Amino acid sequence: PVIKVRENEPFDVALRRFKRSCEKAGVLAEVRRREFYEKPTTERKRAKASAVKRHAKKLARENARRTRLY
Amino acid sequence: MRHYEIVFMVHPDQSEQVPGMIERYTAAITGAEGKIHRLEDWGRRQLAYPINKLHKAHYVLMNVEAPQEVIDELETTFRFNDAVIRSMVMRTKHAVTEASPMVKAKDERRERRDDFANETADDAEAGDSEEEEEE
Amino acid sequence: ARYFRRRKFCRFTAEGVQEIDYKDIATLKNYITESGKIVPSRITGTRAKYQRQLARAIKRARYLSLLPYTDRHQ
Amino acid sequence: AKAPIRARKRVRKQVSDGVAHIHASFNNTIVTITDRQGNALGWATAGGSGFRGSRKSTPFAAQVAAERCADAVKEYGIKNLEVMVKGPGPGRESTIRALNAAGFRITNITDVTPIPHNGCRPPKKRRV
Repeated sequence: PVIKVRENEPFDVALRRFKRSCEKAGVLAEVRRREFYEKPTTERKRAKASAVKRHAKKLARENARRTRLY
Repeated sequence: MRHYEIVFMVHPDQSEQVPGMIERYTAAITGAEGKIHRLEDWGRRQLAYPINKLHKAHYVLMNVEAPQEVIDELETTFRFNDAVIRSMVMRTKHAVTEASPMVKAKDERRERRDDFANETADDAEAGDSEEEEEE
Repeated sequence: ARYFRRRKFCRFTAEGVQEIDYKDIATLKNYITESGKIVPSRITGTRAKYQRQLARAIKRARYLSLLPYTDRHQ
Repeated sequence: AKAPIRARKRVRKQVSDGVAHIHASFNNTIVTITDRQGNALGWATAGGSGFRGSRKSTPFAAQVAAERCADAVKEYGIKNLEVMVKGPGPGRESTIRALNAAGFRITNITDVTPIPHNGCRPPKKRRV
């Protein structure tokens, strides 16, 4: 998943980030493991859950200021 | 009756087969009191991946109404046509039979996106330059 | 003044383009990268219906070789 | 010291230009030079460099596998290369760098890595 689309002016290092959009996730990610049929619906779909801790972290920066520790 | 938007694509060199087949399929529809509400041929287009070989196909939008009993037989028919490489038919829900979403993409094809070659001349007699027996 | 109703850039900041149509090639390509593939739904802030119906339409379209299915088809 | 040897003149297929294929797995890398019309002009490996263990699946053992095959094909009379990449394994860039150190322009790094439409079930590995 270095991705076929060529970075402007050719160089030895592939610009892997700007190319990739939805590759590996689910298909070539659960490597050397038993593939399940309905398991992904609860195992993998953790985007909302992982978003909360990041909202909390960005809240507390302002709250260290309001308590005055900084 | 209920409306089914069948789109199919055809192998360039095999296009010569379709002008005899298409007029029996239209007689089978109207023979069931359904209707041909457009029948748009789009010309030749590049496939992303080949299907039964060649990177090119010629795309034809029939725009049927036919009863529910008949479309299950016609859909099986259009998929197992050899001249046809693959086919898809969409639902009655949120369907247009007027005002085509591909009207511009069609015209663009004839003007600009064919080969303009002998292998796409073969398409144009099965294309908008269509010939069929009268019902 | 009243009843202007959906000029531009109003109801939603991002326009919904198609639902379930695939016969226009251009409507699908509205959410398709230069890699030739769908962008995830979290990043764009698309509304779930237009996306849920596009999940069928995009797979349908790919199977008719209106799209590459696979990186080998780029 | 030097001997009075005849002149060398030999031909093999003189292809001047090629494609390379890189198959990256989880335990090894396999690195292979071919003609552009599709015929093997040599190969090397990272397992045949004898690193073994985890060290066998690293960008550096993969690089030196690429420099081993790329040396051998001068005798085939190849002079330019292009490369095909196929896998998620290590040597993403390091394999490329070793063909580029073989003196080739490597402008086309075409990922062709096959994404099956969800293929065949991989091995369970450990029983927990």
